[PDB]
Amino acid sequence: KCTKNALAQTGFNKDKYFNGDVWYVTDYLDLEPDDVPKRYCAALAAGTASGKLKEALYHYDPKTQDTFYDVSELQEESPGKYTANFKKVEKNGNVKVDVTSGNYYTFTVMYADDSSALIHTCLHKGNKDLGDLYAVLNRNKDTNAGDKVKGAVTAASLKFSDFISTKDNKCEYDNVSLKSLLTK
Ligand code: HEM
Repeated sequence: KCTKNALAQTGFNKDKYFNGDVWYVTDYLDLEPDDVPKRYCAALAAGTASGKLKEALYHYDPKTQDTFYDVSELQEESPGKYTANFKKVEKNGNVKVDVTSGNYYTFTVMYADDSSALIHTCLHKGNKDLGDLYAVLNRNKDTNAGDKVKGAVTAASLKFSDFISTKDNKCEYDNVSLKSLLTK
């Protein structure tokens, strides 16, 4: 199951966060880890297009070189708290899996900077919690978590030592497609 108490950042700035730029996941904490291990890479670009909040996701498996994209229209449940109804797409926006009722993830921006963030995400595929995931984002894929985001982790009653770093995961990102998917 998932957490639903994750508290949004007080005085969270949307304009800065949803600037249409790319966020890299430098570290994460998966409360519900799979039986089969898989060192992953992920990035996202959150922005505005056509008058709506949009988010584009990217997942990469270095080992298999497998890549998958997603694009969702966001609905604000409260500033910092969002619900995303995703659609799996080709890197050019061609839909592989349409939006579906049982399909959506929700996330909370627990802390945000000009250069870093801490989010809580809860993914549901086929209406069923798939577990809690906590991520440390950064606008730069090479920066280690700063004192501020780590304070935020602590403030949420978590342990950063429990976070896994995607640093030497041999990641590769497609920021061009990530940003362009924003309009799809
Ligand atoms: C930045 C936050 C992230 C968001 C918002 C997010 C969102 C999602 C979404 C929407 C899917 C479904 C794609 C589809 O089938 O169309 C997915 C699948 C997946 N993600 Fe993430 N994800 C994030 C971070 C990560 C990280 C860091 C890992 C590494 C632990 C991870 C591992 C996976 C795996 C293994 C799948 C497929 C599992 C399944 O289909 O149940 N994700 N993610």
